[PDB]
Amino acid sequence: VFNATTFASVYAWNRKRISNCVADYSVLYNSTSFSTFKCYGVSPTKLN
Amino acid sequence: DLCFTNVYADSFVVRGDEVRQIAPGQTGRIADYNYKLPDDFTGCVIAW
Ligand SMILES: *[C@@H]1O[C@H](CO)[C@@H](O)[C@H](O)[C@H]1NC(C)=O
Repeated sequence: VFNATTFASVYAWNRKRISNCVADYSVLYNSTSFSTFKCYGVSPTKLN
Repeated sequence: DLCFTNVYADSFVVRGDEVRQIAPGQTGRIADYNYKLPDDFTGCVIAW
């Protein structure tokens, strides 16, 4: 998702689907840096 | 027009992207493993 070589244009977005996984996101800390990250409906400290 | 009690000043250097993580209730490598702030935090945050 994050490391994909080619991204879509904004007028035709991908809309991928995900299931059957554990969602451990600390595996991103080393590789990527985000300038924006905001969550709605949930607090970012409960995501684990 | 106020008089402050128990004043402390903490100082460090981060990269530009991770400035947004110095706030109560955040997640990321800096908030998780380096520097954490209380939920009931009274004070001010300055960065340049
Ligand atoms: C963290 O990312 C850098 C970027 O290339 C890499 O050199 C380093 O090995 C990574 N950390 C670990 C523990 O692999």
